[PDB]
Amino acid sequence: CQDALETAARAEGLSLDAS
Amino acid sequence: TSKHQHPVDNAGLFSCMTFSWLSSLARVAHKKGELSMEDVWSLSKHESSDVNCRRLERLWQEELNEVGPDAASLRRVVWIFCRTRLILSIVCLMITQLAGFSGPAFMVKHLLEYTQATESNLQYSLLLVLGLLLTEIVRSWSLALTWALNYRTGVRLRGAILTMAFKKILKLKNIKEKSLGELINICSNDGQRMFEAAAVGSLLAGGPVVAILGMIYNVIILGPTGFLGSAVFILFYPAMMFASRLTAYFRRKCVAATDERVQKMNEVLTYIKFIKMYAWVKAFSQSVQKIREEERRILEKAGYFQSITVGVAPIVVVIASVVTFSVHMTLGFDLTAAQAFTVVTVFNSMTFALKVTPFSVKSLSEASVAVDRFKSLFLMEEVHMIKNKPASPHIKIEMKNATLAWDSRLQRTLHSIDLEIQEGKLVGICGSVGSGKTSLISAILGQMTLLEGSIAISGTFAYVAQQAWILNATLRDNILFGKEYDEERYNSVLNSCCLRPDLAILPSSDLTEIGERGANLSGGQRQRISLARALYSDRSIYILDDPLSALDAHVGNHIFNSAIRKHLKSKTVLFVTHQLQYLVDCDEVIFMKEGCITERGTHEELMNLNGDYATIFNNLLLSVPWSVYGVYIQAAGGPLAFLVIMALFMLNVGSTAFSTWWLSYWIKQGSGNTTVTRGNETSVSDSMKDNPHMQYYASIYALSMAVMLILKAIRGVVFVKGTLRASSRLHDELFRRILRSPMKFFDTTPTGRILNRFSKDMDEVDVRLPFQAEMFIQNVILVFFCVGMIAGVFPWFLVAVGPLVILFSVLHIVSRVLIRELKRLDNITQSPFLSHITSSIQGLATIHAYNKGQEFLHRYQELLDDNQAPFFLFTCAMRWLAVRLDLISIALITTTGLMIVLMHGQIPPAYAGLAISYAVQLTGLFQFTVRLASETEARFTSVERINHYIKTLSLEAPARIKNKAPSPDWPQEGEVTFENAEMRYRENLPLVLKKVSFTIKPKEKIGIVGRTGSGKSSLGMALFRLVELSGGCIKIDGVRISDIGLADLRSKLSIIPQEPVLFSGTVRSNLDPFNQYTEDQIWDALERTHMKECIAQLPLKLESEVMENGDNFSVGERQLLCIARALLRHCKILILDEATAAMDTETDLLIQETIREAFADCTMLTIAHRLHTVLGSDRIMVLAQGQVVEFDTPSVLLSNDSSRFYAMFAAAENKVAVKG
Repeated sequence: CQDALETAARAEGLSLDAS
Repeated sequence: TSKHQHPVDNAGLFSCMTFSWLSSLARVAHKKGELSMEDVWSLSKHESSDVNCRRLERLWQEELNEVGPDAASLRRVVWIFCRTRLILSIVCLMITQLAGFSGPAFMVKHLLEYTQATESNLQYSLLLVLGLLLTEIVRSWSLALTWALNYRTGVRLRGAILTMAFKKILKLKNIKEKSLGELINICSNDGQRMFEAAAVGSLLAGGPVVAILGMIYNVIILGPTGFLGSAVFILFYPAMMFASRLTAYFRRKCVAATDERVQKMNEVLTYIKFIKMYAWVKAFSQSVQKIREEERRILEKAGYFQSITVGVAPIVVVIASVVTFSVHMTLGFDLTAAQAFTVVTVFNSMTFALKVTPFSVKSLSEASVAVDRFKSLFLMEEVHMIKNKPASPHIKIEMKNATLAWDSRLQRTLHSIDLEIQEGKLVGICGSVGSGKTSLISAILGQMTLLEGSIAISGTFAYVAQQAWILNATLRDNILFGKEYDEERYNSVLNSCCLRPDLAILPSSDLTEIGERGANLSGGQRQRISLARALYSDRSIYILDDPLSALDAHVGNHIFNSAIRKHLKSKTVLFVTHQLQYLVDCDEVIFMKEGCITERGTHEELMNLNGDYATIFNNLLLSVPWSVYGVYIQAAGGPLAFLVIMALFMLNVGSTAFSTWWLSYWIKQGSGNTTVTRGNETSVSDSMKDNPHMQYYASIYALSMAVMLILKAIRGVVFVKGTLRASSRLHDELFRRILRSPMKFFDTTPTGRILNRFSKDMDEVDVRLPFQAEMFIQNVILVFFCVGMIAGVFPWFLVAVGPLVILFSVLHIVSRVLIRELKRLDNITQSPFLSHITSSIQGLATIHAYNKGQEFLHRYQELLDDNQAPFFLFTCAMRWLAVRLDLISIALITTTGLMIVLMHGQIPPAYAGLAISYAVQLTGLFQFTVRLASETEARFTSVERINHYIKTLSLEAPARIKNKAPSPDWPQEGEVTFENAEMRYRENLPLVLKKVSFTIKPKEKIGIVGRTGSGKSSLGMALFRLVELSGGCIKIDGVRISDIGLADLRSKLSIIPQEPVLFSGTVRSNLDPFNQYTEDQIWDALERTHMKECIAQLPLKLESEVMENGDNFSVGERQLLCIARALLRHCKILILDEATAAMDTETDLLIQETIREAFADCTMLTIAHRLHTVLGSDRIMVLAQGQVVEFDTPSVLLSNDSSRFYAMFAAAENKVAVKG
């Protein structure tokens, strides 16, 4: 699903939605 | 989209690494308050779809012709595509990592070892602060440049690969080999995978290197004890990987639990009327409660592991520091403030980089999967188009003893085809199913392969498929199909296909938007529109495969005569049909039999030959307010739960802070004024190993680490429990209000909205809101603790902080009015893109037959660019905000360093090291804070919707009426009386019951028959009090049902619905979900309805699994089960409502006689429209638009010619007798 490690690196400049 | 040159093209290095063009756009957005699609800039020429697609296609073609299409690597091609820009990004990322390491390590080491000196030099300390500032600026701006390069690289890759995918898709032979959702996901999501892969993997190849640098530096500073801090990260990060795996494992089971709950909720909402009239609310409530509690347990486990893996970076730093320094000092080594806090700062930098890395690994894995899918797509077999021209221009289609085969390997279906078609000859194709007509059509189109012979062809094709692909556009746009407009020709075409009734029915027919498959149109209208498109297209050859099958015979023949025998007498038409009565007027007839040509010629010759064509010929003749947050807090347990959760959050972060402060305190103590012998003389020695109480400090350090871990665990458990309690309270209250609202709610509101509140609003709150809330609160408390530590060391740090708080607020406002208005523009331009993708994939055969494979590609490219511009601006705005918040953080660190150097001799070096460590820790926490605040705001919008429904729903009648229980034997008989019955479903609607009065004696079989809307469907509704009366009274045996409780009213009445209602579970659940009867009664009922043999034969007779709607029994079995359920209640009065729906004759007789004999001693209210079935009953009741005119025995009504019931009986007899 959505992790707190993926979100921390993805909230650095990417959108917060994998889908 | 409006620009001459994109501002990224006219931007220097400074603007590229600071994004000042997006600063101008942000200014515009903030001033206006919103953004429109005209305020954004068009795609640059460099990121345009066509040029990138050409580059990618060339690179792929070189790979194909060097290695071959069995050992080709699309990963290699994507590499070569991105190579130079990825190399530049890696160089910039190496610069970022080097600066990020050099700042803390060298700068903080020298800064803290200057504070340990005895003499003050003011021209060296300021140089150190300048170096720190410059290093922070360099790392921030180099990371910005890395992101700027990666964004453009990913956008170009996405555009190129999506354009290539659509190019390939538009020329696929086996359209149905891949799925349709798969083909959509190829052109929709895989491009996003490639973009994220490019950017975030380009980030990836910079992560572990600074970790190695930090490990080496820690070893250099300390000794063999730096490996202790090194091993902590090694043991720690696989642990968080395992935690992620466990969280995913549990969330996979939560998916099944949620699916079960949503399926049961759909059952509850779809058949709520049946549940109400059966008083079955409690059973479904209990079932949903059971599913909800099991789902809640799975959610608890998943949330526990999630919280385990939430905020570990300060935890990593503290664990590494505690292990390193405890084992350092218990072995007799020495330690100073500079060494220890340089090591802590290096730990912080390592945690930063390793926070970056893992999602990069994940993104590259998803990229590998997507590249595998793309390579699978690009190697599929392409469709061709026959180009071998014939000899004579007079010939338009010509084969010669050809034998063609399908492809699934070659599947032979055509053998020795000798076909010759001259211009102007209307040909018809005849045969049986599978004879090879569609095979011939596909071979002529170009989907088949040749084995022997030759195929000749000349001209262009129109195409009317058997499914009549309708284009997702206006009705006039999908009749032009890219052609120029002409008035008279369009009008003649429209009159030829009989579209005037269609033009009248539709509100804006000539301008109506039509769906991809057809939303407000019928099959015949679809055929007519496809035919109109074909005739307007004006091509040389027409392929009309069964164009008038679904169309009616009258209009079909009309169109045939008016157009095919009139318009296309001068063109070639390929008529394929199953109705062979149309070929009597055709010029040439073709019959196919088993793929071999047997007989053909003229109609009279076929009649004379008496062939198989003659045999079939004779056969056919015969932003949320504070109110939402307050509501959520109140659901969570009120102010006390919020205070407890906040207290535990502060306890966790303060345990980390206390660990760091205790390190600083232990270093500050020193030796504690102990004189020791160092030779021939004794003197005081300031070394931490000479402190007699050093083991005490080390023990408290280890205790600090353990207490921090314990507090983290407690915080996680309590937060998960509280958030799930809030969500469960919301769900329970919503369900309770739903199960107790009148049918007016369920009638004026679609079940889709209510399920959406249950399906995805509940899922959203449950999983998403606790996660984002936890991350946000952890980050905010960490920021507050860092600021508080630096301020407890330096209050003028607060003095400097104030203005930076103002700047942070301004930045948040500006970057929230901009990033949200670019998010919306991103997905507004995606809807046309997805619609075009679906419409194209659903009509590939028609597109290929019309040779319109380039116009659709051009439209795809236009929509892709329109989507790509705002998405690029969105990502660049993310990095714009990141750069500015990094500037704020750099200001904070520079202020801390300046205070450290301006207070030399007045602050202990340990406290200065603590302050500088927290100042460095402040890096990167602001972007996370802003983004998480926005995310939690969205989740609370979801909570707002849920609470709106919770506090909106109205109330039904109370379960028990104060008027009291009627009797312990009511009803004693079956006498029901009506008088002045007034009834209306809603307000301002016409009354359906207008002064209706009748009496029914017990045991009478009364069949209510009438016209649609006469009020026949309201007798059951008014008898069950689903809608309250507006006048008059209903009386049973002298008892007025207006004064009896709903439970006591519905508990003694039974009803057999029009369609059988069967819920998921077991037969026992669908027959007696309260377990009130004995086995003997159930089996007697089953044998009464002739069901004992069919049930006992099953291995689990009374426990057998029942599927949704009972799609494991035949229709007769389902009706028998429903009558058995009704019979199990033993009710004196029952309502049977027209149980005939496409039923076989003997089953109908069996069910009719079963109902006749089963309810012999019960009053029967048969609501049916089939007059022949109601004959033989006691009295016939006919309703006339809410009023009764005739009510007596059928014998005295059929004997009177003036009787209306006799008139409708005669009409029904004429309808049955005349077919004709």
